[PDB]
Amino acid sequence: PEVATYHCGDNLLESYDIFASLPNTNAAKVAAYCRLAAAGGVVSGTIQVTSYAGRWPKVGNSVTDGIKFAIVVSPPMDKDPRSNLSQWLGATVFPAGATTALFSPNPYGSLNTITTLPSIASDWYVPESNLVTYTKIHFKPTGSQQLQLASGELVVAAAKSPVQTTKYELIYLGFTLKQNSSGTNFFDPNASSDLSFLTPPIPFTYLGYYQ
Amino acid sequence: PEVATYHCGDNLLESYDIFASLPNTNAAKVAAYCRLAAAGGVVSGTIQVTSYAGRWPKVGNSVTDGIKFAIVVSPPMDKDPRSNLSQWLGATVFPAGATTALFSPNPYGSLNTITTLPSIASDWYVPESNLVTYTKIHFKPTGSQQLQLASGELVVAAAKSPVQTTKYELIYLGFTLKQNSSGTNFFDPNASSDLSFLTPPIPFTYLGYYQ
Amino acid sequence: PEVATYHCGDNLLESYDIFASLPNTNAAKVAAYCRLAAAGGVVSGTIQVTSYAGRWPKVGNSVTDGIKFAIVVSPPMDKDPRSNLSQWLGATVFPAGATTALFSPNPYGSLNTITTLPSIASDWYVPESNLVTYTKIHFKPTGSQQLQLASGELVVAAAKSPVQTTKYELIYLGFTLKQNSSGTNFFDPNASSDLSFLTPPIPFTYLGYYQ
Repeated sequence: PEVATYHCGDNLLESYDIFASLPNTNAAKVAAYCRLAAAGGVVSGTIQVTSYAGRWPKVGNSVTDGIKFAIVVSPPMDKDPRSNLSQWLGATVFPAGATTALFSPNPYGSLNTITTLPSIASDWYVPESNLVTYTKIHFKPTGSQQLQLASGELVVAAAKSPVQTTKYELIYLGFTLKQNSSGTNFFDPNASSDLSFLTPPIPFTYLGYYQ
Repeated sequence: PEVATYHCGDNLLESYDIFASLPNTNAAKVAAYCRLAAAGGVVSGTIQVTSYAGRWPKVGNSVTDGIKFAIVVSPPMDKDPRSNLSQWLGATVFPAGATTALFSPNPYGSLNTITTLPSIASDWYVPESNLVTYTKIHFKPTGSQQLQLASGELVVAAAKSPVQTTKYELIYLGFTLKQNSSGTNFFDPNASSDLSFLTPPIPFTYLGYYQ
Repeated sequence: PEVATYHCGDNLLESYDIFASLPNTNAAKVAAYCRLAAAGGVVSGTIQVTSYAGRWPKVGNSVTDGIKFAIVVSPPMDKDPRSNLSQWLGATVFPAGATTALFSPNPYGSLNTITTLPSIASDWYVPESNLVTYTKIHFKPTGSQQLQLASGELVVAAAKSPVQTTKYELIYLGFTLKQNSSGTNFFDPNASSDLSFLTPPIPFTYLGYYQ
């Protein structure tokens, strides 16, 4: 197809289905929506993610450490179900029947630049310094006023997991949200459970499959 | 339409028609051209802007403060004329009859991430620290040699104004140009009126409307 | 054409045909691959590059200075052969017969923002500070472990060379790869000749020709 699209998650961002991996063998559920558009072998899209303190583990200091978490967008999960590391409920491809391969990072591009994720499909956070390669986007998230969120960074990395049955590449999306020094600790067990962060749809571009 | 385009402004950058809001209640006229391409609900485009010191307020010091201004791209101005905060002299859509909705920031993504602009249509500058969310783009503009222009940042934020009659989202483009320390002050009342800056066409991507 | 594509180079990154220009009248051969997709007058694409120390100059310090080089993508080389500063073996456009003009930076945009490269076909590196305008993209390359490659910047600038026979605009790609402070010096005369670096496919967006 000339233009193909892919989407997954909840565009209303009220259903907290999506498994995010967090630093130091932690995890949290988020709500997230990803939309991708592939044309000519190049893919641009967006990712948007929200979550609230009630869902988050109570270790570290968010003000000094950042609010850090990752999700995996897994185009080949329709043929490679164990690739679904973030436990998306489903994904939609237009035109119907178009190959999800259009949305995997390019096979030639990914050779020697891909990150192999830790096996445990419930502990695959990879710190930016350990990602093999990435593209970095700068944005500003919003959230509860006492969090004093100032800025964020998204890294976009080609990835695979040994749990997979195919060679199709996945998309690792690592987030770091940064607060001003006056912000409250999102990780404090006494923090209000309803404190939340919410990103805009953050854009990215990558090379996909094509002939 | 599989691919739709939107454009507005003067690609010759000779008509100083466009209203830019500036910090601390100020404003300035600029020349500008925006071109957007929507495919699969994702829009990629460019903005390019130029002005000169004769159009600019003469307060402060550009070397220390930066040269900062904001313009609004308003796709729904065809159905919401009050949304034309930057006073564009129309826009052109291809294919003819395609809806300008395609170019508004997505309503699902914009919910809780949109910035509501100051209500007077002649003073709606928002400092980056007060935008709700944005994507940030890094670039370098050119201009008169003596300004020693070195770099630039563009924030792209979904925005709305209470003056609007429709619920369609706008695009707030906030610019900060940075000079080397030895550059001359753009804001000096005795500086030459012909001193000028000119951005490249700076690219950006965002989530539009789709079915 | 509604969507058009352009590619050049070796997607296997095994053929070191491509001429990269380096600071201080140096040069190095690299293997590289570029893919571009044009829709609506807006072009998105990627560049990916690899090389090894045996091929690089043996003065300076890469840890202090960075690994800096430039590649030119030259869409009009089908009708302006002297424009092929990076000595690509050729390029491929789809649909067949589509003009390579689609992939040249926009002429109205390129006025007064374009960099005029040095007049020498084998010596056209321009430091970031001396580029007229650009957009900057943040990524992370990989390479030999001992280099400790940490990050990279790509600057994308519209360019022309005095050696050209046409007015069709070229794309200057300037790279800076950044190492941690304990990495080995890629330029040390006694560096292992096999030390290498490899970027991901780094995406960029620009305005092309359109009607």
